[PDB]
Amino acid sequence: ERKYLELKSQKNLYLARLKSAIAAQKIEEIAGNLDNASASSLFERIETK
Amino acid sequence: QEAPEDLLERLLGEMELELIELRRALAQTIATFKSTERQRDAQQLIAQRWYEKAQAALDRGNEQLAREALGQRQSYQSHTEALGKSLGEQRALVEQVRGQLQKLERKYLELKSQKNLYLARLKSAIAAQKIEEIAGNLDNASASSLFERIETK
Amino acid sequence: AALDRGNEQLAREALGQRQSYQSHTEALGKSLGEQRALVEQVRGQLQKL
Amino acid sequence: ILELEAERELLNPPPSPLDKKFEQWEEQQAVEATLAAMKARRS
Amino acid sequence: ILELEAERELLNPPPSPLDKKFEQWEEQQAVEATLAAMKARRS
Repeated sequence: ERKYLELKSQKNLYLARLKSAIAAQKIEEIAGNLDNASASSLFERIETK
Repeated sequence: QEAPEDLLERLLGEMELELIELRRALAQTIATFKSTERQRDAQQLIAQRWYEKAQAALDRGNEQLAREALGQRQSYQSHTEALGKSLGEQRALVEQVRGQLQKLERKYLELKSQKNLYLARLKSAIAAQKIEEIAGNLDNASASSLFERIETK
Repeated sequence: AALDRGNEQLAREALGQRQSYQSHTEALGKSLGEQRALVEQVRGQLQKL
Repeated sequence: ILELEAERELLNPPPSPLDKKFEQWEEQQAVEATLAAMKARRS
Repeated sequence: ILELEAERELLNPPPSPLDKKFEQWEEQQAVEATLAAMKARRS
């Protein structure tokens, strides 16, 4: 019983980290789509026109 | 594909979803350590009351009894040291990620800030092209200008 | 008031807190000056048009 | 209880320790400087 | 975790050690030079 509660205790902490990572990947992956990349960034299309 | 300008507003729309999704994930992280922190306080309090007994245990010459009580305390101490060290480590996790969100939110608003400024420029350009493209149709061109047709007749 | 009465140590952090806002001040301040050229030039266009 | 109180920390960040010493440091003068004028005022 | 954090390193290269010493070196003056004016300002 002492071990299980400790095992269940850590479960959420790494679930929280897991949700942080997906929130870290999906936030910046789209971020570079605008202008942060050298090429293919949609921002340069505006200047092209 | 859809109009790129429409995607700009729509794209930042999902950006907002992640920020709130990120925020909730943070809070859950913040929620747990206090639960662990409170749990530590209870155990050391359980250790303290054993010390309170240890104060009275060996008093009046019953040293033998106090030995077991401290032997009972070390078990709770082991939890105290293990959990105590873990809590200190968890502090680095929460502190570092909060700075991230602070960095991300500062960046996003600046990103959204510029969006309109270049949208305005974009609308200026189309207003610059469509205004003069038709302008030359009348007389400004050397040939094919409809103005010369009047003189021809 | 920070460094007044001999608490120079405290004032150092406060200025360290100010530089972060200054960085925004310089970056945004320079951008605003640039944006003035954009608006002024386009207004003359409309006047010409 | 721990779930919701955490959200208060998020939407409403608490005063930092740097500012915490302000309303104690400048207040230690907002009390001393204020009472200094009052102390001198009577005399 | 290690999979995704690596991609952040790619799309967003981190500050170089050469620039890292800048916001500490020029900041050591952005603090000293700034406080130098403040230090001289009071006196």
